[PDB]
Amino acid sequence: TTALVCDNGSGLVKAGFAGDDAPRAVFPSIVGRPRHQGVMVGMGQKDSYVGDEAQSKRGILTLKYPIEHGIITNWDDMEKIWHHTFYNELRVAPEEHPTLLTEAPLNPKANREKMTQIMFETFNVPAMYVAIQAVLSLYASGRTTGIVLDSGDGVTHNVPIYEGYALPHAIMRLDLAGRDLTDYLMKILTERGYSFVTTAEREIVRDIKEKLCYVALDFENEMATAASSSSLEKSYELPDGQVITIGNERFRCPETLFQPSFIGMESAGIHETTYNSIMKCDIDIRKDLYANNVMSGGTTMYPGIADRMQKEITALAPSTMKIKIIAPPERKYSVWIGGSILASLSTFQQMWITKQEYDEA
Amino acid sequence: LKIAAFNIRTFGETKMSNATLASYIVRIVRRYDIVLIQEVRDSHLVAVGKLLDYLNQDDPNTYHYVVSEPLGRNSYKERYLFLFRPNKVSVLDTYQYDDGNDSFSREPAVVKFSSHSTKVKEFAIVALHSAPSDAVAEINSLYDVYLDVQQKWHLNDVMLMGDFNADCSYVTSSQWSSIRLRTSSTFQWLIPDSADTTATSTNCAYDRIVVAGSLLQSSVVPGSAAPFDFQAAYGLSNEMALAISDHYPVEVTLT
Ligand SMILES: Nc1ncnc2c1ncn2[C@@H]1O[C@H](COP(=O)(O)OP(=O)(O)OP(=O)(O)O)[C@@H](O)[C@H]1O
Ligand SMILES: *[C@@H]1O[C@H](CO)[C@@H](O[C@@H]2O[C@H](CO)[C@@H](O)[C@H](O)[C@H]2NC(C)=O)[C@H](O)[C@H]1NC(C)=O
Ligand SMILES: [Ca+2]
Ligand SMILES: [Ca+2]
Ligand SMILES: [Mg+2]
Repeated sequence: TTALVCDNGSGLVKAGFAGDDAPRAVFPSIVGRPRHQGVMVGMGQKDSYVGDEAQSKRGILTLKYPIEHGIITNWDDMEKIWHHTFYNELRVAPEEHPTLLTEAPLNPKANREKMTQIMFETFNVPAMYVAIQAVLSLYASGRTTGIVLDSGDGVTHNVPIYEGYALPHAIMRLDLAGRDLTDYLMKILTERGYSFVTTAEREIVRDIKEKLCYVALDFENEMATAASSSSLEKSYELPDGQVITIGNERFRCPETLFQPSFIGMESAGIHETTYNSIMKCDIDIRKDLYANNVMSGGTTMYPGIADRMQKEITALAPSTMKIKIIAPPERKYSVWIGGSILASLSTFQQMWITKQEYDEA
Repeated sequence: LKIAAFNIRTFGETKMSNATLASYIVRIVRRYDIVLIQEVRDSHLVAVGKLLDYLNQDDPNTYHYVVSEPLGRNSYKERYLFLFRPNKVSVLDTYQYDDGNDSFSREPAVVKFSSHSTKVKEFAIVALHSAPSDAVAEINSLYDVYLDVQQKWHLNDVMLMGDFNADCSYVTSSQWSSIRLRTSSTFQWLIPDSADTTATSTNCAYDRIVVAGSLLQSSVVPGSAAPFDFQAAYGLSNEMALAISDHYPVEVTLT
């Protein structure tokens, strides 16, 4: 009877049981099929690998990412991901559990209907629900009005929400997020003199990104500080034990969120798309959006990012406007947490679509 | 049927990304119907996949594979990789010896083949790249691996092969009496103690091919087992030779 919560992203699946405070399973949203015929010693021929095993065996596979910019685009591979999630990761029988799934802002209705069909017809779940990721993040922060900045591995959105209603006319999408930042870090470390290009080197670069990068409050001053002293350098010990030093790359990498031109994209930065989204909303709700900017997603985890957003939005907003950025410590999982809270409410239990309803509709 | 075992020094992405060195490895592999590659240091199977891409570029089924996970007692890990031509032989079954890291630093991969072109119809190959400082004990342990294959597959026809480090300072003349794989009359040692299996200036029979079982021993073409000196074969400089590997493949033909 425990509900499951599955939050499927472009880069990572976050899955677990409703009422838990964190997802039990977090793993790459990847399906890989062997490019050649053979076996691992003591194993039979495998048709495909999903998740961590696909990443660690990727050299003899072709990898597919069934979720692109947050939207499901390969249904056969998405089914494999869900099967792996239920049977391998959570080790549950799906016909025994109501299941909450999440979807991206602006997910087409036909996509939601296909998700629902698969859950009921392929997995035989007894009930299900689909929630919008940004609305769940807002709910997790204890608010029903605010504007969510959600930035993951593949996509960044701004989603204004008014009394629990995500306003789709005002949603902004930016096709720049964590995977782009990792690639850009690889590039600029390489320019410095390092050599980071292989699959494994990308794994290390992702780790350097997550451990040493931060958002400068004043980027040009920070560049000058990095040039005048060694105070912003940080050391990082590689798997083999050799230590390297990284300087202005630490803050140049996530600067790209505010200056997408760093990777040759002509788009407004996240502060500008936040402002633009608020400005698409009725003026009478804007005070509440500016005072409730909630950040969500792995790519909002950079130290400094909330302060820099507060500064940049203050520069754009009317001069007397109260501006507040809310960046929860658990915000890499706040979509999943909002889902876990919602699915575990006695109050919620009549919002489940049951298989009987699906049979009658 | 040509079978080989080849320790390719630090076989991995850097070496397979070198077009010249990759070509030489492909040329060597192509000689064989079954080849065991050792010292595969390939954290994500990328180099293995690149080798297979080259081997299977024209006909997608030129070679099939059997590959281990990374093996070792500590952080330094290596895989065993068998490549085989599916039109010549078929893999019937595989397993990793476990009775494992107690007896071997790299637990032997064991593959059962069926083989319709040769006197022997089914035979197993046991792979070992021994830890040099433990070579006596590890080679002696292969005797127990042999018994295991016998018990598991009711099969006496077994080839044991690889870089056993079986010579020079790792196994001395007086130490052979301590190795049941040598003292038992069950086994024929096809690469003699006199052979040089190193591409470097040492003169050592490190790499070995051992055969057990009547039919298998009778399938061996007498005289065919030997190291393949690819420096000589391909008219290479010693420097190019060593950039490929510090060992030669050891090979054998079945009739
Ligand atoms: N501490 C950190 N600092 C910076 N980036 C991080 C941190 N932790 C995770 N990330 C990045 O967050 C991304 C994954 O976040 P998330 O799970 O929210 O994305 P997703 O849901 O898979 O993708 P999307 O929402 O774009 O579809 C990865 O790019 C990861 O490297
Ligand atoms: C591939 O490997 C070959 C052989 O090691 C490399 O050649 C060596 O490196 C440089 C090449 O400019 C020479 O100074 C050495 O003398 C070469 N050794 C030999 C034996 O020729 C070659 O560089 C590698 N190719 C690439 C692009 O990495
Ligand atoms: Ca997401
Ligand atoms: Ca020699
Ligand atoms: Mg000798």
